[PDB]
Amino acid sequence: DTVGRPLPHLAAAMQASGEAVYCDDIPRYENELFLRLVTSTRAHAKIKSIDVSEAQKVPGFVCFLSADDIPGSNETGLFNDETVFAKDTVTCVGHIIGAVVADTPEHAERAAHVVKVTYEDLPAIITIEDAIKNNSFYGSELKIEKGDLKKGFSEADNVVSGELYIGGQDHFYLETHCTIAIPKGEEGEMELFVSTQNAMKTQSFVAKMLGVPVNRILVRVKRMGGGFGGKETRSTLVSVAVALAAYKTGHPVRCMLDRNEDMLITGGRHPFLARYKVGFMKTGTIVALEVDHYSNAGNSRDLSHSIMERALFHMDNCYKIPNIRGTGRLCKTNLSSNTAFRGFGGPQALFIAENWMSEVAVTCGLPAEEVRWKNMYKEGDLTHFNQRLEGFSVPRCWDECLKSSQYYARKSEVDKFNKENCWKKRGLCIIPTKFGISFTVPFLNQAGALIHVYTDGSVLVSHGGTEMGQGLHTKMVQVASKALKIPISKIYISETSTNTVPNSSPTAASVSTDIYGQAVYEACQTILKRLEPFKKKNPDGSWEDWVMAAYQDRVSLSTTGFYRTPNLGYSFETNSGNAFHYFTYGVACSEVEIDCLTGDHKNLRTDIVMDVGSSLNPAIDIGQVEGAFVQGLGLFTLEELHYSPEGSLHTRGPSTYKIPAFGSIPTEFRVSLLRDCPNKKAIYASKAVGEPPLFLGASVFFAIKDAIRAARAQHTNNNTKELFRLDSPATPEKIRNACVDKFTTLCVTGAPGNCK
Amino acid sequence: LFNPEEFMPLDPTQEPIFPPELLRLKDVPPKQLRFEGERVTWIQASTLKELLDLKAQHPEAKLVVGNTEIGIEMKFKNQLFPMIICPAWIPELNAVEHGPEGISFGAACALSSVEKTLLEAVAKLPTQKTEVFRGVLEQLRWFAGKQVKSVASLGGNIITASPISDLNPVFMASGTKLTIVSRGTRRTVPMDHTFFPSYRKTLLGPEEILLSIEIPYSREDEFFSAFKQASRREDDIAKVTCGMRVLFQPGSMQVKELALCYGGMADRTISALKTTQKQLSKFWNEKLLQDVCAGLAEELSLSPDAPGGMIEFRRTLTLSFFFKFYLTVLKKLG
Amino acid sequence: TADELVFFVNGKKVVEKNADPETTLLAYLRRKLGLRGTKLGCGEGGCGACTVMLSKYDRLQDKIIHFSANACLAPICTLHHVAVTTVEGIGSTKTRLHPVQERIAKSHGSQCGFCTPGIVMSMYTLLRNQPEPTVEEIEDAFQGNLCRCTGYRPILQGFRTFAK
Ligand SMILES: Cc1cc2nc3c(=O)[nH]c(=O)nc-3n(C[C@H](O)[C@H](O)[C@H](O)COP(=O)(O)OP(=O)(O)OC[C@H]3O[C@@H](n4cnc5c(N)ncnc54)[C@H](O)[C@@H]3O)c2cc1C
Ligand SMILES: Nc1nc2c(c(=O)[nH]1)N[C@H]1C(S)=C(S)[C@@H](COP(=O)(O)O)O[C@H]1N2
Ligand SMILES: O=c1c(O)c(-c2ccc(O)c(O)c2)oc2cc(O)cc(O)c12
Ligand code: MOS
Ligand code: FES
Ligand code: FES
Repeated sequence: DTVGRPLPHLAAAMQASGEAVYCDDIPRYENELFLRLVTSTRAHAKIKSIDVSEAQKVPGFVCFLSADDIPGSNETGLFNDETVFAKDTVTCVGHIIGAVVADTPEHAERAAHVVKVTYEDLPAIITIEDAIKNNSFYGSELKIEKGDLKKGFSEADNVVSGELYIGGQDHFYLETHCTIAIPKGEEGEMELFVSTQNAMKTQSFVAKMLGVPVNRILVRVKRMGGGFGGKETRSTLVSVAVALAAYKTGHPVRCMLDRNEDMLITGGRHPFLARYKVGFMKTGTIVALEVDHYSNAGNSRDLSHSIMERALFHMDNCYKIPNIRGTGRLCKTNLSSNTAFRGFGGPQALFIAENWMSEVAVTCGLPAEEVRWKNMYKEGDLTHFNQRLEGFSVPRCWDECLKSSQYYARKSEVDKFNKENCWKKRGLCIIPTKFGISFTVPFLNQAGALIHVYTDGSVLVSHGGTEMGQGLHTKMVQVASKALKIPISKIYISETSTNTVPNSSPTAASVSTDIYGQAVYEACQTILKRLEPFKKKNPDGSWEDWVMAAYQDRVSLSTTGFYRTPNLGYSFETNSGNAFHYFTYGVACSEVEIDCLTGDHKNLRTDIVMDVGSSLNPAIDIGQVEGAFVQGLGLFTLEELHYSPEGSLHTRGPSTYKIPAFGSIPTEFRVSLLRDCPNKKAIYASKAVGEPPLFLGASVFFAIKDAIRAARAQHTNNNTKELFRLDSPATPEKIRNACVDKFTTLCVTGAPGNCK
Repeated sequence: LFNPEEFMPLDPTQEPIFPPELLRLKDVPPKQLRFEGERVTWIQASTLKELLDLKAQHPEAKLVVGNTEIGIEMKFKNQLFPMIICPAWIPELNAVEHGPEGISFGAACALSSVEKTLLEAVAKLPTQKTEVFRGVLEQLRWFAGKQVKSVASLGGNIITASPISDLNPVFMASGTKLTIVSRGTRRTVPMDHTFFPSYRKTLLGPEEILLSIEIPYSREDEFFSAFKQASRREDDIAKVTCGMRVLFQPGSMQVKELALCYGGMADRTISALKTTQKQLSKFWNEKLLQDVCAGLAEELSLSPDAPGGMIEFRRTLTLSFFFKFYLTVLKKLG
Repeated sequence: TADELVFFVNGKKVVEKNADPETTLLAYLRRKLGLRGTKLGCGEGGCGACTVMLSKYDRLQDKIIHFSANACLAPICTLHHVAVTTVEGIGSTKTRLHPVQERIAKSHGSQCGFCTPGIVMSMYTLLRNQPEPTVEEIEDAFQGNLCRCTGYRPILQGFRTFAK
């Protein structure tokens, strides 16, 4: 029984030896061709001509594909508001116009470069403020409201209003998007090998584009070199193009994107702009909150609506707020369509929440931990969307993190550092999080598995989930082994495919362990029930003996399992019913030092305590907390996407987009999983871990803000209750600019200026 | 989570052997090689004479050593160079030579070789002679990774002439000497403001190659700092980086020479010449700080629409960096 | 009229009679030699997914030297008389894993695994240069390697066991 044991990722030895196969590692067929996308260089224009004359001269050129070549449908995307290939008009700089097919990827690249496009520009909308000014939205306003805002604002001693922006994020999976499409030449049949979290949609979208039934299309996924949400839907931009090239040429065709193409075309995390107003007591107690959220959705709907719903569901973080109104609008803009990114709108809204909470504590002149604690939900409280918090463990996480991080003693040392240093300052912050577990679209909360026991007693497990590094397959084998009561060495998972488990939800929402765990467990129970008579006849025999006797007695050793998450279905009309199955909780304390003269900073120490129920695998779950935290540290501090005024992405590779590096992580980096908190609601008392910890990386942002406040008390003014705006990411530029002093003001030159 | 005590021990004698056949081939006298592609012809020059003949014969020919820049140019900027010469084999372009006035590096020397050599110098020489060396090392500290530094050549950084090169500001401020050659010609020049006339250009004739770079020892009463912005948001602009040098009159705090050179503030590496010329004979104090900060604010001022944005932050850094230099110099003086 | 290019990969001689100067070592490993352990993560030298070890007899130093390099940027035409070691050159689950491979695997330093070969080769190269490195040299070895999944802690912790 390995459940609860720190079993290494089953593919880890093979990953370290370079033996693990990713999509582009698959050998090429003798006749296999290569595709390169041709993409818009304008934010918004009419396409007046595409000229392929110079590309036709490239050795190995096969064909140029565009919308005219598509046999079935050019309408694609989750809400059918995209084209496979743009026809008359482009609506963002990465917008796919066509594709070149050639005999090598070097020749595809060469020919694509030399495809010439003529445009006539149209009025573009790039920023959230552009979109608000022009009324450019998808759909109507989303809203959750509880209590009585006017009443709340009247009872408040203090009101703080403001505006806040959080920049977007590029997934930066080390493996970019990749598809191989193999046309069989009979009956429209096609087999695709794809780096995707969503084999179901891939299969559907390809079928749709080809105009053939879904049963003709087989999609297989062994593993992804990272997904992080960016392979949940945007993978189909490459898959569908490659399928078309395969259809048209009758050869196997592949495409793996260069990093620069991937960052440009495939979308990222939604930037959010928030306008907020909070009402509170001189005690720090919150009585009224109003937030209007606006996301930059880019040039199609994609998952934007669901991402905004999840943001509204998390605008409370861990805080009880009696009178609350949150709205969300999706901005329709001439940028690549933004998508799922680990957290799925949760981190943006949780960031907004911690921001006004940080200002409440400053306004009241009270310690921030005290203000957070005071305002924290209690066990059995309802959220703003009227869900009951059962098993609310943040109080426990908070206490243990304060204690183990030695927060209060370290707070003194930070004060002493700041008293002794003029041009460097330390900051320290502790922050909680809660993260709802389930898809907020009820119908996605379904999972299948298919299990075969072969006559040697070896077991083949298949489930709807895909492996992207999170160790889902590892966990599913540990589950199957415990359920069947056999060693893990008897069980194997090969890959995910649409002909073994159909209609799978994307591997997303952090719920895969939970839902495939249950489907696998149920399949295993079915097998156990069928073997029971043989076990009874031969109670001292082996697994292998029982299996062979069952085979010889013509009892089937193959079955499906299925799970459907119970009691889900939130209504915006009644503000009622469960949006989530349960919540995952955590607390992080982080300490930083900033260089007030340069804006550079150092991450000194981070302590995290995470409630992951009874972990199925503490090594994998600790890995997820650490990995998600570091992505959040990237989101809030390091990673910054930057566009020309004309809407063209400047930051398209690791030289200009900086994800955390080995040297970025906190010098002392400690993570603990909370003990003795079994979760009755999920497989073997475990909880989802994928996405919940990412927001904890904001502890670094708020430690930085604390440090800046010190810098400002030192050099900018004497107002101890000043609220300055600090947008995310807090890059060197933003940190340096916020430490207003004799250099920012130019007072050092002899000029008058706005410092002390 | 894991148990180190169960790991297989390391066995340094059991590593994959260096190919003996390769070893035998080391005796083969090096000779010029020619490779021909669909688009490009590559000549691997074995001797300096060969390189210079080749350069005279084909001045349009493109030198490649580490390809860390040319590779980017070809892949991402669609530039094609039909004729490339690789001089990495030539002994003179790899020679590391100690001299009376400084340490000379052939232009092909890998940045890791420069870094090793300078770290050695710094650990062995008196502090007062290693000021410029430590500046170079500070620029090399959080610079790429071990992979890039093992192949990127010193000469390649200089001649690429990126506005945001971290090395060219240090070489300019220290008047590092460049020996430049063609078939016939040979000239050594200290790097100064005129070496970079326009964007991505150096003051070389089409047939010249950079042979060697002598990084100077620092003298008595001479101090040096180098600083850089730890953010980069655009391909080759708007990342502030600098070399700063001051020479005093003997035993004094009276300025004899001053050089503030900056990357990321224009379309090339530049010197704050107007500003520094006015501090000559002045004393190292609060009044000099004010005056240099006023000159820097003016001379390096950026229009609101400057390429790369970050207008305020960049001005602030030019001043804040000088402030660090000012305080460091006072600490080295007093 | 073109010379033969001769180099070694994992101890084996490669004789390339028609070297195109445009060809990168990464393309050559993956698409000619079929050694796909070495990965494309960016093509611009930032990520280290393509990290290999190069070895040569340096005729000016009179010495065998070993160093790491980005295969995505190394033109094969620079590699006459050079030896390339890729992740498959050092150990395999089909034979024996190198201690570098075993420790990163067992210390939970691989999630998705796409960066793992590049990191293994950075660590291997350090150990080939300095059999007894310090903790400090170990952290320095990886300035050129990015990992999106692990947050780096477990990799350094596994590798710290190699130090002193
Ligand atoms: C990921 C990465 C990170 C980097 N980080 C930094 C950084 O932080 N700071 C910084 O300053 N730079 C940085 N660089 C740039 C790097 O230092 C240069 O690309 C490198 O030094 C160029 O040298 P090379 O030998 O690779 O040049 P190549 O690409 O081979 O050639 C560069 C240019 O110089 C010419 N050339 C080369 N040698 C000579 C010669 N001796 N005589 C005349 N012309 C010659 C070539 O024709 C070509 O135009 C980085 C590069 C990479 C890829
Ligand atoms: N190594 C790794 N961990 C990861 C990801 C990934 O791509 N790679 N994706 C994250 C995201 S976005 C989600 S939603 C969850 C999904 O997996 P689970 O449902 O099995 O947790 O994994 C998370 N952890
Ligand atoms: O990843 C997600 C996703 O795919 C969808 C979605 C919505 C409508 C569709 O038609 C569809 O195919 C998917 O909803 C979600 C809701 C969540 O709370 C969290 C998620 O992570 C997702
Ligand atoms: O729900 Mo994860 O794919 S963003
Ligand atoms: S592929 Fe990223 S450094 Fe070579
Ligand atoms: S293990 Fe996924 S990038 Fe490192």
